[PDB]
Amino acid sequence: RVKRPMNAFMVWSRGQRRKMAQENPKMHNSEISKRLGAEWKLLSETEKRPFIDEAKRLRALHMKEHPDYKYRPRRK
Amino acid sequence: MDMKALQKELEQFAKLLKQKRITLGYTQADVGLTLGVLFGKVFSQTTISRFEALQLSLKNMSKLRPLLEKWVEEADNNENLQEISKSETLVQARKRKRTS
DNA sequence: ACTCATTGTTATGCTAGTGAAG
DNA sequence: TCTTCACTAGCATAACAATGAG
Repeated sequence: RVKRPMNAFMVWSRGQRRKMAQENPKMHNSEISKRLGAEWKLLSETEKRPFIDEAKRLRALHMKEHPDYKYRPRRK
Repeated sequence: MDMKALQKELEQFAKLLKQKRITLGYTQADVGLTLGVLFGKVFSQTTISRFEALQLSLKNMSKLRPLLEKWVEEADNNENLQEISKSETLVQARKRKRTS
């Protein structure tokens, strides 16, 4: 089953949280994720740019690969 | 002329529109915003979603189709411009650093 | 097999607002 | 003016991407 493509945050967050867990284990991902949203908010456009371009490339490749994808949630 | 052929052409167009917006890296919200800016009429993310889902009045689909065509033209122009400019900067910086 | 956080992109339930025909 | 009926563009907000320990 095809999973929905990841945004720019998700890309950067994925990068960070691996190093952060290597660095300091027995830290739960809840503290981790609060920390990373906090951090990401503080970056400039300049800083964000490669992750933005990366997520663009990912969405492009996802559509290219699965042409007939449609995001189908399960609403409450 | 008939609703069958028109809906067929429109549904294929909607697919093509999505294709292009993805390959150009615009979010749905982005397309709305830019359409807003270059035709002076705001368009919500919602209506764009509805468009790409062929969940709009045939009239509305065909009402927006010209606007999207002009948008796609302008978008693609900007892409080509940026692409050429970027590679230009590349060649420039390269040669410069090299000789220096 | 969950819940847990986070940002950002998408789908859509849910309007308050707008007429048409009785 | 008030009542249903049916659409309607937009406003909200939840769903789901990654990750893996509780």
